[PDB]
Amino acid sequence: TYNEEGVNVDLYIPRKCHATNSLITSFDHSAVQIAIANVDPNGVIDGTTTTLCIAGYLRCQGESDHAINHLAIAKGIVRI
Amino acid sequence: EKEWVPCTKLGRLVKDQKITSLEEIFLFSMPIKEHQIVDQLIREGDLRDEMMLVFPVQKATSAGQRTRFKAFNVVGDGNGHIGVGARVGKEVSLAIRASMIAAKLSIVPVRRGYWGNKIGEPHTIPIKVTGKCGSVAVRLIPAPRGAGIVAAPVPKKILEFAGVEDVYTSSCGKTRTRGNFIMATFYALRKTYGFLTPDLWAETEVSRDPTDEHSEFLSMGRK
Amino acid sequence: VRMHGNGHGKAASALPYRRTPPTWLKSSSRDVIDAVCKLAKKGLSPSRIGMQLRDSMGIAQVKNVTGRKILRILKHKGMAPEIPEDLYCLIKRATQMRKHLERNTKDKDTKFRLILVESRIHRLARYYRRVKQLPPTWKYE
Amino acid sequence: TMMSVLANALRCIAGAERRGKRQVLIRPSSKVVVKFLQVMQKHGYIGEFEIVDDHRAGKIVVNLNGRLNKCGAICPRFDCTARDFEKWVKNILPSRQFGFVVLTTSLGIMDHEEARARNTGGKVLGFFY
Amino acid sequence: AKVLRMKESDVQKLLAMHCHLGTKNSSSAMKKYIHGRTSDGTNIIDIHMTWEKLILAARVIAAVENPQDVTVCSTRLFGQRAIFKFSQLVGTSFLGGRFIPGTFTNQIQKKFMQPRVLVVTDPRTDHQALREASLVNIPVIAFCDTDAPLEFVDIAIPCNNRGRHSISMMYWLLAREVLRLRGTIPRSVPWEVKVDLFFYRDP
Amino acid sequence: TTKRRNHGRAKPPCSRGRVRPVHCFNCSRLVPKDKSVGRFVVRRMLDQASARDVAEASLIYGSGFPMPKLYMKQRYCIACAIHSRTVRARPVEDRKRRYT
Amino acid sequence: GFFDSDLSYPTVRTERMKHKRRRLVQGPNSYFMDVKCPGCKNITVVYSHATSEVKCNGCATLLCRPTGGKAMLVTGCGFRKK
Amino acid sequence: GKIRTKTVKRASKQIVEKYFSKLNKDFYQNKRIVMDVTIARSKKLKNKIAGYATHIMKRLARGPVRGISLKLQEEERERRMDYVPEVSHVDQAIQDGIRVDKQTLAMLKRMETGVPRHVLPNVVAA
RNA sequence: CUUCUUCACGCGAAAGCUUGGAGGUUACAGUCUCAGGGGGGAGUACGUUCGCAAGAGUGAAACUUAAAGAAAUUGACGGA
RNA sequence: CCUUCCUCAAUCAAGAACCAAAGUGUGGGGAUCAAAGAUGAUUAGAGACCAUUGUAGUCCACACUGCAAACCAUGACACCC
RNA sequence: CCCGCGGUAAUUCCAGCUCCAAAAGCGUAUAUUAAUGCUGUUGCUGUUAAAGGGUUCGUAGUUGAACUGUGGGCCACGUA
Repeated sequence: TYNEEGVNVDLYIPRKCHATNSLITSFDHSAVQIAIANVDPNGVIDGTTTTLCIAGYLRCQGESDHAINHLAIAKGIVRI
Repeated sequence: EKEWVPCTKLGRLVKDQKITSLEEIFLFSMPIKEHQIVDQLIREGDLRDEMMLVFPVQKATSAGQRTRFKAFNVVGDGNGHIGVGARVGKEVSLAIRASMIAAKLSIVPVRRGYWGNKIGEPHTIPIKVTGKCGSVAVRLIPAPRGAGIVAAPVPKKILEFAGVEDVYTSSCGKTRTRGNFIMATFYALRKTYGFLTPDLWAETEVSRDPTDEHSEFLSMGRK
Repeated sequence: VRMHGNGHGKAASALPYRRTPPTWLKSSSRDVIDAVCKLAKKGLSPSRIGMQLRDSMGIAQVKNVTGRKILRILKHKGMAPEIPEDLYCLIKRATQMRKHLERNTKDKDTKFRLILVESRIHRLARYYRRVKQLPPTWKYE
Repeated sequence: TMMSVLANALRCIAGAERRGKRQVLIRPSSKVVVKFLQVMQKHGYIGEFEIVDDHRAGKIVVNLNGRLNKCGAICPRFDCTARDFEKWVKNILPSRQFGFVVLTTSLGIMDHEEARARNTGGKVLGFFY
Repeated sequence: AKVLRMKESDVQKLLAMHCHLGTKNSSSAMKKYIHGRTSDGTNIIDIHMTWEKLILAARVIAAVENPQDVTVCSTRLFGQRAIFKFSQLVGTSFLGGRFIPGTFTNQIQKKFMQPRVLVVTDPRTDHQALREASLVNIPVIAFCDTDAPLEFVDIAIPCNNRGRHSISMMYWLLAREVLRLRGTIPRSVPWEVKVDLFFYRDP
Repeated sequence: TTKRRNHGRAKPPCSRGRVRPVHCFNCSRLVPKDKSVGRFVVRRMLDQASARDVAEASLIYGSGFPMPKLYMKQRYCIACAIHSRTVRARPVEDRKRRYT
Repeated sequence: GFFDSDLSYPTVRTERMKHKRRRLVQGPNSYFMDVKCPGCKNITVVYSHATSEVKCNGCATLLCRPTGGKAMLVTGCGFRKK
Repeated sequence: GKIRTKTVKRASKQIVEKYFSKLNKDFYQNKRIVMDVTIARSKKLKNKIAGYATHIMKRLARGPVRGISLKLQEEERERRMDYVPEVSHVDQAIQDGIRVDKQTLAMLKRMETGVPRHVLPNVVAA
C-alpha cells in the first residue's frame, strides 16, 4: 500500500467488485468485466466504455442482473 | 511439450511476452488452467518450488487396497504469490508432478503486512485471518521484523517461499490431520487478499482485458 | 414465550399515533369529566368504562381527551376502583375456577389455569405492594 | 428477550452488511446507540443515518456502504485504563492500526484509539473494524 | 439516436411474434418484471424494461472486438436458425442444443473457446453453460421468460419464448439495433433480413 | 447411521403428540397409522367371461353401481409389506417426496 | 432484494401492504364513522370496531352487533366517514 | 446379437459419408463396393458392413433415417429460408394505431409526450 | 401447522441442518438455565435420602483398560 | 378493537404442580385380547419362534407411582436472515 | 515410553562394527508446568460422536428496554 515511508509497497493493488465493492479476490470465476461501449448519436464510441469488474455472488443472487440493473440505473443507458 | 504451446490465449499472450505477471491475472480477474502460464511467466532461478507431502491413497476394493499416492507441491516465490498442489498418482513421483502442476496452477496473490504499523516493507500478514479445515483451525495474526512465530513448522516453509517472516499465530486443532492442515493453510493463504481494506482500496479504476486487448492478436497466429 | 403459551397472541389495538385528537372534533375536560362520571357512576370497571366508552361514547383514548389516563382522574376525583383491576379479572375467574374446580373430579386444566393465574395474582399483587398500593400486609387467598 | 438493542443491532447490522442490506430502519433507538453509530459513520464505514420519530422509542434509518468488516458488543462492559487498551485491541482488531474499539466515557462514548489519544479510561462497549 | 424508444411498428413486431405474455398465470416473480396476472397461464411482462435491457445488451455487444467471441446459445428448436442468422451476420459463436461440457472446463478439448461472453436463452436448459460461465468469470445475457430462472444470467431479456416467431423475432429485432451501432445499418432501413428466415425448422 | 428423518411419523412439526396405533391386519403387531402406507382402493370382481356368464345372467341393473365391486382399505407396514414385495428403500430422495 | 424504492418510503404499493403493528408506525387501524338511524333525524358517532353497542336515542335500540372485527352495522342504518 | 458393432455401423455409415450416394440397396454390389472403397481386412466385416449398407440405405431410401444425411436438404432449407416476400407476418397486423393495454399505452404516452390515446389493458383479466 | 418448493451463504466431519434450522461464531461474546466432560469399572455400591410398593431421588472410589465412539466412502456380503 | 393499566418483566436453585406403559394397594370389573400357566407341534435341543388355548393383567371405579428410543434423540428466551 | 521387534538370512532383540544424539554431563524416579481454549473468562462441549429434564409452576439466583443524558449562539477568516 504505502510503507513506513509512505509509498506503495507490495504487489497488486487489488480489484474491487464494481457493483458492491466488496473486494475482488483472485479466484472469482463468476465475476465479470463488462466494458460497455457508450453510445453516441447513432453509434457508439468506444474507448469509452463504462467499465466494471463485478463479483460472482450476485449471479447466484439474481442480482447479477438485478443489482447490476440498479447499478446500471445509477449509470443509465437507454432510459425513459 | 517442452515447447509447450500455451494454448490458452493468455498463455499465448504471455508466452508471447505480453503481460507476464500473475498480478495481471489477478488484476485482470483471470483464471488459468494451463500450468505453463505461470511457469512461463515467472521462473527466475529458484523460485521456491517445492514438494511437501507424500501420502498413500486406498480404495478398498475386492482384490485391492487400491493404492495410489497423493503428493503435495507448494510453489511459491518469496513475495506475493504462492501456488498450491496436491495431486494423486499411481506413481508417487507422478503424484508430485501432478501436484506440481496443481502447484503451478493454484497461485494466489498475497497482500502482506507488517504489524504495529508500516516499516520499510511488509513481512507479515496484514491482518489477523483464519483457515479452518475438517478438524483444523489457524488464525494468523500480525507480527513484526524479528519473529519466530507461533505454531506449526509445516506451513512455515511455504510462508517463507511466499515472502513473509513475522506474523503471530494461534493454531488450534488436529495437527494430527496434516493433509487438511495444509488445505487450511492454503485457504488461509487465500484469505491473503481478504478483508475490505481501508488501507489502499479507494477506487479500483478499470483495467480492460489484457487478453481481449490483444483480441485480434489473439485471433492471429490463432484463428 | 407467552407466559402460559407456546404460541403467540399478537392481537392488538394500534394506539392513536395522533395524540392530537381527532380530525373532527374537540370536547372539554368538563365534558370528559361529565362523561366519565356518568359512566363511572354507571359502574364499569374503568378499563371497562374505557372500552365501553370507546365504542359507546364514541369518543376515544382517555389519555388524550384530557391529558391524563382515566384511573388517576378517577382516583383524584374520588372514583377510584377498589383495586388493581387486572388482578381482579383474573381473580374473579380464579375464584370462579376454584368453584368449578370444586365441582370437578380431575380437571388438570383448571388446576393449570388456576396455578398460572394465582401466581400471576401473586406477581401483580406483589407488584402493587412493590408500587406501594397494595395495601400493605396484603394477599389473596 | 434481550436488552441491548444496540447489541441486536450489531449482529443484525453485520448481517446487513454481509448480504448487503444497504439501509435499515431499526427499531427503536435510545440515546446511546446513536452516539456509537455516529462514530462508525465518522470513520468511513457506513454511510449516514437519519433518526425517525415515534411517539415511543425512535426508529432510525441507516446508511451503509460496504466498509464494515466486523462490529461487536461486549457483554459485560469493562474498565479501561492503560494496558487493557493494549489487550483489547490486540484481541479484536485484525491489525493494530485499523478498526476502532469503543468504550463509554466521561468524555462521552468514544473509541479507544482516540481514547488512547485522550488519555482517559472508562468502560468498554464494543468495536468495529 | 439520441432517442431509443420503441416505435409502433416495433411494438407491432413485438406483440406479433408473441413474446409478451407470461408463463403460468403468475410465474417467478423473482422475475417480477411483470405487472398483470394474465389469464390462461400468463402475465403482462412489462415491456419497458425489456427494451431497456435489450439496448443495453447491444451496448455491451458493441464492445466486442471479436464479435465471434460473443457466444450465442439455443436449446430450443425454435432458436437455432435464428441464432445463426444472428451469427452469420454477426459472426457469433453459436451453441445449438445439448451442450456437452468440457468446453472451457477443458481447454484441452477441441471445443475450447474462450470468449468474453455467452448469451443464453433457455437458462433452464442451458445450465452447463451457465455453469461454464460460472467457472470462468463469464457473464451471460439471456432471453428469460417469467419463471425462466435468471441465476447467473446477468442481464435478463424479459421474453416470452414460445417458439414460432417469438424467439426469433426477438432475436432478430435485437440484432437490428446492434447493427445500427457496430455495423452501420441505418434505422429506416428494412433491415433486409426477416424473421421468416430467422425463424425455425422446416417442414 | 440414520436413514430417513420423519422415520415414518408425519407429526414432528405439527400437533399430534401421539397418534393411532392399529394391529396391522396382516401380521398384526400394533402400529401408528402414518408409519403404515395406505392405499385404500375399491376392488374388481370376476374374470371376463365369468362375468359374461354372469352378464347374460345379469338380471341386475342400476342404483349408483351397475354391477357393484369390492373395496379394500389397504394399509401396509414393514411386517407384511416386506414379503409382499411392498414398501422398501427406493432411491434416496423419493423416501422424502409424495405421489401424484 | 431491496433497491429502487426506499424502505423509508413507500409509495403507491407500498403502504397498502404493511400490516398493522408493522405499519412503519402502527396507527389505529379501525376508525370511526357517523351513522344515522332511519329511526330518527338524528345520528350517532360510531366505532368501526365496537365490541358492544350504539343505541339510537331517537328510540333506545341498537344498530349494530358486537362481533370481533368490524362491527355488524345493520337494519338500514346509514353511515358515512371522517 | 445381430447388432451391427460400432465399428461396423461406423464403417457402413462412413462409406456413404465419404463415398456419397451411389450404391444399391442390394447387398451384392454394396458388398463389392465394401471391397472397393475401403482397404479393409476381413471379408465378413466387409459383408456385414455391406449388409448394413444395404440396410441403411434401405431405410435412407425411405428417409433421412435417425442421425443421417446427404446435404441437399439442407441446401433446400437454406433455399427455403427465403419466405420473406411471400410472407409478411408483419403488417398482416390489422391496426397501426393499435387495440391494446393501458399502461403500456400510458408509458408509451409519457414517452410520446402527451399524445392523445385511449389507455385500456389487455382486458382487465387473469 | 406447515408441508415444503426452494433458497440463503451459513453452519457442519458428514450425515446433515429453518419460522425466527444445528444458520447469522475460534472474526470465537444477546439472557437465563440445565447437562456434559477417555473408555471400562457402575450409575454401583447396606452410600444416603423419597417412596405403600415397585423402585425412584440422589450417587462413588477400588478395580480395569487403548480404545470406545461418529459419519461418510469403497469394498464384502445377505436366510435382502 | 383507539379498552384500560406503566413495567409490570425474563429466565430460573430450592421448593412446588403435572408425567404414557406397566406395575402397586383398595374396589369395581368379566367380554375380549391375552403376561402366568397348559396344551400341541417342533426341534438337535427348545417349556422357543410358530400353533391351540388359556391364568394374571387388560377396561373401569379408586388410589398411588415414578421409572417410559415419554423423539422436533435438538433448554428456554431473543433478533434477523 | 507408546506404536512394536523377535519363531533366523530380524530394520528396533544378541554381540560387533559403523554410525547417531547430547555431553562432562547424562540416565532414572516421582511429582509438577505446558502442550490443554484436552475444564475453556479469553476459549470447549451437549441432533447422530460426552451432554438440554417427559412436563410445568416457582422464591432463591441472575438478567433485565426506551425516555427528561444533549450544548447553543455568533463572529472572523482561511479553507476543498
